[PDB]
Amino acid sequence: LGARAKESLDLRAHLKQVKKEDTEKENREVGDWRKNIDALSGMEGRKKKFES
Amino acid sequence: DEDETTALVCDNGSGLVKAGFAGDDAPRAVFPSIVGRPRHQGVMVGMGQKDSYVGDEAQSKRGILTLKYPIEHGIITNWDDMEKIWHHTFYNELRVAPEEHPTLLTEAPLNPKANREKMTQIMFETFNVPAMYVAIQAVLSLYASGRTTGIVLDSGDGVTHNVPIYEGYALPHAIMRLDLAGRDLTDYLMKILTERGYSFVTTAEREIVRDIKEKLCYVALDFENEMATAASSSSLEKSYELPDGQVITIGNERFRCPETLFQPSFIGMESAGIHETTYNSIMKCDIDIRKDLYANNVMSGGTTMYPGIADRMQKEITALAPSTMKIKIIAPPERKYSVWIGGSILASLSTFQQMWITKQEYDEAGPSIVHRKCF
Ligand SMILES: Nc1ncnc2c1ncn2[C@@H]1O[C@H](COP(=O)(O)OP(=O)(O)O)[C@@H](O)[C@H]1O
Ligand SMILES: [Mg+2]
Repeated sequence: LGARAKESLDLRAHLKQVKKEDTEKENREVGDWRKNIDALSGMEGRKKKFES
Repeated sequence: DEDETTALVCDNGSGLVKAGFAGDDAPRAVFPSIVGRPRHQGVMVGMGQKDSYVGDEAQSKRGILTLKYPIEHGIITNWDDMEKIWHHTFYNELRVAPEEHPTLLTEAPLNPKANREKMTQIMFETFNVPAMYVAIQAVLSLYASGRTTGIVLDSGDGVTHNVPIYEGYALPHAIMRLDLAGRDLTDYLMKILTERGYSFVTTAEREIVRDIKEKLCYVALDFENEMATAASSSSLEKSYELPDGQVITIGNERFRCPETLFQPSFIGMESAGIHETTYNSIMKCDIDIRKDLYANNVMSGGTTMYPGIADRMQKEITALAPSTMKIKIIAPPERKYSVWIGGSILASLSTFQQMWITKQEYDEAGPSIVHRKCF
């Protein structure tokens, strides 16, 4: 019985570990980066173009 | 005339004609759309004795001319009148010949297609413009604002138009024209001044009272409460010095005149105030972008020089629409020239000459070509 249980759980843990490997490789470089809008106060009012 | 063959930019706005050259910041020749004719016949000699009087000449000669409007709410009376005023503008005011410069024109929103076909045909036959383009003033005001999203309230002197445009695309299904404009304002003010003791019918007093509207008029924050406090209102009551020298005093009327556009039931319109017309216009289109329309509303026209439209606008829309998102109006100073500025903007880029309406296209397909060449 212990052998049956070990074989089943070992196969399960082998698939579990192969699944972990992908997460181990990278974990953050999949998300995009920050580019929020803020500041810009110092820019001038009479734009060099007429969309002012 | 500039050495370069740059295009003509002419805004024939319903109430004002503003013409000039492409690449310029402001139109050079700007005049109201009134036209004066001799009130009587000719017996004298030595001077004058000229039929058509246009521009500042007619403004100085208002008293001896019957003052007539060649256009009212878009409707065209006599093409000869436009012929003469365009001659005057091009040669006596702009000092330019239309032979060597294509013309970009702006037309009142939803102008008749038959009107466009006749005006273009008489234009091409009478004049020798090399190329043509005509556009709606709505997108011109949009260009002046330089933001592709918003609802344009064009308040001319004959019609007020509400037109929604999202991300630079027209929404004719949600565009409406209201017959309230400067004419109505002057009329209503005329009847109230009649009830104040001063009863005039002629056009000189029409211009005087529109000047009064330009100078002294309010937009009431709360209407009946402000007449209630305007009962006496020695400080709030305001006076004007008419050119003859008499002092004419007006109180609540200052904010009881523009209110009529907001409250049409005063002189009997089924349509509610123009804020309701912007509201319905907004809901006609998909729900989601409506918030952006709320936050991106633009107003354009010579009337916009008056105070009070912005505060009234936002407060009533917030009353009608949920007050989660903040509504803010944008209106650059001297925006009545803005349309013409947008015309210059159209001539700025080098793609504009890809769709000039040349003489030979009109000669081939008649006026009908514009049906396929503009839209
Ligand atoms: N400087 C000004 N201040 C206030 N009102 C003005 C001024 N100039 C023109 N108007 C008003 O604008 C009206 C003309 O509107 P207009 O600008 O011709 O409309 P559109 O934008 O459709 O061409 C006139 O009836 C006049 O009462
Ligand atoms: Mg207008």
